[PDB]
Amino acid sequence: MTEYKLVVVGAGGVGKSALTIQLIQNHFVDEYDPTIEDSYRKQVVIDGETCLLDILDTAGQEEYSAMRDQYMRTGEGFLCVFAINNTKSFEDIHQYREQIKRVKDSDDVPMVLVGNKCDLAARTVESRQAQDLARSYGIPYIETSAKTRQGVEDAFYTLVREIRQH
Ligand SMILES: Nc1nc2c(ncn2[C@@H]2O[C@H](COP(=O)(O)OP(=O)(O)O)[C@@H](O)[C@H]2O)c(=O)[nH]1
Ligand SMILES: [Mg+2]
Repeated sequence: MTEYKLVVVGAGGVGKSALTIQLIQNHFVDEYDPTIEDSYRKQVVIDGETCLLDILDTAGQEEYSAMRDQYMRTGEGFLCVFAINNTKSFEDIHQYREQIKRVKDSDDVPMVLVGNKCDLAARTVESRQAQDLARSYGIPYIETSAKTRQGVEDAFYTLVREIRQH
């Protein structure tokens, strides 16, 4: 069976939780955890052996840090969400990919720069400049929008595909 932890991170307001719960319960949630810090679990068979997928999401309440540090050292998959409408998510990926290298103390994670919220808000982040951002780190690039379940499949699936082959 084996199990994997989807260490998700990427700005606050990109749609990272509504995206996770979507693949699980399947339902566009406007806010199913505006301040909750619980781990989501959903087991399925991704053409393997029923690999349990324990997704991990953040919240933002308080600001002392503690489990986040031990989350980069425990989990391994990095779904770096980034909304392509506000742009602050892109600048947030340029720093969240340094602390992960801090914890593991290495530059070779199964990172995954996924752009969410591409179903609206004029494309502020085209796929060209974004293609050169992830291409430099050797990480896969994808698009996503839980508002219509578009791209959500290529994100989660490609995530377990990078951790497995690794
Ligand atoms: N258009 C669109 N907006 C989204 C999507 N996911 C999240 N959002 C926005 O983020 C809010 C949903 O709350 P939440 O799931 O907590 O967002 P997160 O905390 O940033 O992941 C909504 O008000 C949406 O405007 C998505 O797939 N499409
Ligand atoms: Mg969230």
